[PDB]
Amino acid sequence: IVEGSDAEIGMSPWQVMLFRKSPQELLCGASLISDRWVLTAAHCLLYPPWDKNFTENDLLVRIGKHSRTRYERNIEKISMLEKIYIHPRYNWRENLDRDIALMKLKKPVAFSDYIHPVCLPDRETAASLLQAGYKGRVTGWGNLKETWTANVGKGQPSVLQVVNLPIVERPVCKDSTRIRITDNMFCAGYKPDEGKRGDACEGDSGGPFVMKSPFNNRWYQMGIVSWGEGCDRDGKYGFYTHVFRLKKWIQKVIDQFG
Amino acid sequence: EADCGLRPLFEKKSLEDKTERELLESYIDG
Ligand SMILES: N=C(N)NCCC[C@@H]1NC(=O)Cc2cccn2C(=O)CN(Cc2ccco2)Cc2ccccc2CSC[C@@H](C(N)=O)NC1=O
Ligand SMILES: *[C@@H]1O[C@H](CO)[C@@H](O)[C@H](O)[C@H]1NC(C)=O
Ligand code: NA
Repeated sequence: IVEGSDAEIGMSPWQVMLFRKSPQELLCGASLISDRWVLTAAHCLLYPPWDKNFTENDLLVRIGKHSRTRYERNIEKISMLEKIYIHPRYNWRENLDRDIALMKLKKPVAFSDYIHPVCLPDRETAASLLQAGYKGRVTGWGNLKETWTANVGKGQPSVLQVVNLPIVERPVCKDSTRIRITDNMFCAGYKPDEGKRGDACEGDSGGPFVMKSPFNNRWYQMGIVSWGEGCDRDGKYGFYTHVFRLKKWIQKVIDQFG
Repeated sequence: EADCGLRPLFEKKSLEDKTERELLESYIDG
């Protein structure tokens, strides 16, 4: 997360870390949507251009964490994965259309102060909250800036980072990039003339874009960190998987295999 | 489940995080 700030303890209890088992390596963000289901970006599991092709047994997740690296006994929880489900029409070739995957935990996780699920949105919440200029929240332990320097390298954070960013008009999204974007992703970020900044960055992939409903005070996951051209560049925007538009796929899978 | 999206250490204790107000402001302010 670029230009974000330290999260408060338990600010984002649905936050999930995705690791490669061996060698041990933080791969991506993700989120807890129930006691046994975790949502993430498809590209975190499958991305031919970069030779990524992970399956259930290559991975584990960590739930309830605050600190990026320190072990947090009696707070964080570790789980293995029973199965991995990538959206059948995920398009990595052209435009990362349908960049979404589900991960079933081998064993249910126990809720706590530090581990709690996020709501997926219904039609109304999505229609109400997903409007240009309305802000959501992105969270992750990815890099603090796009380019490497001597001061902790590319900059990696001690604690979970948080930033709020406004949803952007689709014309502005579409004009910002040569890529053929689809209704299955939206983009968010300040415009150049707005003089705030912020973005997801490398390693935030797969983590949640959340909004708090003023109707029922509940947090909803509207987006999945998907792709971008570097991080925090003027006139560029982060793209996010449109969770609501893919809810039927989400639900069918949770039904047929849960 | 039916308890989704209410954080033990915030909503459930009637406590606000330091930046949630920014989101609410974005919903109202032109
Ligand atoms: N700032 C963000 N919120 N996120 C970006 C983090 C930072 C961002 N990284 C990702 O998005 C990584 C990723 C996972 C899976 C794909 N995918 C890519 O880079 C894929 N392409 C090509 C592409 C676009 C749509 C479909 O494939 C991203 C891209 C798009 C337009 C023009 C250039 C690029 C590559 S920009 C340099 C590149 C890198 N050499 O690391 N990526 C980044 O800088
Ligand atoms: C990824 O790995 C599995 C074998 O574990 C293989 O069946 C699948 O086709 C691979 N996908 C590729 C190369 O796109
Ligand atoms: Na930008």
